[PDB]
Amino acid sequence: RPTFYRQELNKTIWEVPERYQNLSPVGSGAYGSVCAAFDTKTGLRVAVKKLSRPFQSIIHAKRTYRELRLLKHMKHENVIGLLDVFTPARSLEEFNDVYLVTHLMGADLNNIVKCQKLTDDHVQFLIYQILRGLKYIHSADIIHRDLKPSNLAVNEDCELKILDFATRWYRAPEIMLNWMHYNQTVDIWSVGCIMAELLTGRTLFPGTDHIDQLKLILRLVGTPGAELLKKISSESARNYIQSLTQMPKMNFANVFIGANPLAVDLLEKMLVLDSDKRITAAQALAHAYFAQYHDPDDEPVADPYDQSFESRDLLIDEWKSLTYDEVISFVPPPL
Ligand SMILES: c1ccc2cc(-c3nnc(N4CCNCC4)cc3-c3ccncc3)ccc2c1
Ligand SMILES: Fc1ccc(-c2n[nH]cc2-c2ccncc2)cc1
Ligand SMILES: Fc1ccc(-c2n[nH]cc2-c2ccncc2)cc1
Ligand SMILES: [Zn+2]
Repeated sequence: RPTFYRQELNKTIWEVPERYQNLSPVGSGAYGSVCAAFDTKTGLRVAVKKLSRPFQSIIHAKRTYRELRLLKHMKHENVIGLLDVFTPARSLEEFNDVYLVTHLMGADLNNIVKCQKLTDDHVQFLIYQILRGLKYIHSADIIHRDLKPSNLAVNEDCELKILDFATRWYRAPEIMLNWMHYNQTVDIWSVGCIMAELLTGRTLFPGTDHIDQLKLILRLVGTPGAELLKKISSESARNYIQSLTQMPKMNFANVFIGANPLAVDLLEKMLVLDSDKRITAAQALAHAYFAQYHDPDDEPVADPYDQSFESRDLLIDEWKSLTYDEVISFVPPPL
């Protein structure tokens, strides 16, 4: 067991092993509070996330367990990973705080797109990295569900990592419509929206609400065709969709004029209304647009990920204990 030391900063209290020094707040949302630190064992600057109210309800405790299970499984250069996880508690009985440690990342893709216009070559590398990480995530039968620029960490090297594995601007239309059975291609839709924004410097679908969001989408990709309509089981959604005035599919070559024609072709394959027809992450990596980065031997898949716990109905204390088990059993990656 390490030696811990206590400290208060930004109201929130932090008790961390002495190996982590020079803590300074970096940014806090609803998830938790993040500090940048200097890791004396490795010499790296790290980000330390303290979970907030990790066991406030069965919802929180299950979420805490799910987060820790995911983070311990992710081992990929383009997916945020765990350098360390610790709790100051010496026993399950006092266990109530959970800290996570990862490499410090400078910015997110939102601060980069908003701070400068990116050349077509930068878009290639950035989107390539997203797709490489997405192929790994999807190979484990995991859907991100909330891909957007502020969820993509990037450093001054332009190396990118997916995090969290208006948000509505990037959600697939079938979600906008409440389809109960969306698949992993919902993430491909988000990547298309992100890629369009990097090329044009403007949000592709800046909807003011879910209804306007869908209107904007159909304006570009067109109203559903007969084959897609045959696939909608919700009688109210089918009724609503058919009641809409019919819109044609726009020519992206005109909408994204001046953009790389290879980029335009890939956008066409990602921003397809019928999710059955969207390009997968693996297929997208092989697209000519990424010829200068694509390496079929260096685009790995993930080990099987057991998600069975998701359908389990347990007490807060059992989720708490299972989270504790996962904290204790952690093995740090190879230095
Ligand atoms: C272990 C595992 C995952 C972790 C995730 C975060 C984190 N979460 N959200 C972050 N946001 C980015 C901005 N909008 C979405 C939330 C950033 C970051 C982070 C990561 C690395 N450098 C700096 C900041 C921070 C620490 C982590 C430790
Ligand atoms: F207006 C739309 C927009 C998107 C879809 C859609 N795309 N992929 C799958 C669906 C879908 C939506 C609702 N129910 C079944 C399937 C269907 C209609
Ligand atoms: F998700 C849905 C579900 C139902 C509808 C709908 N069916 N008929 C009319 C509407 C509708 C709902 C909200 N705003 C305009 C029109 C629209 C979206
Ligand atoms: Zn809550």
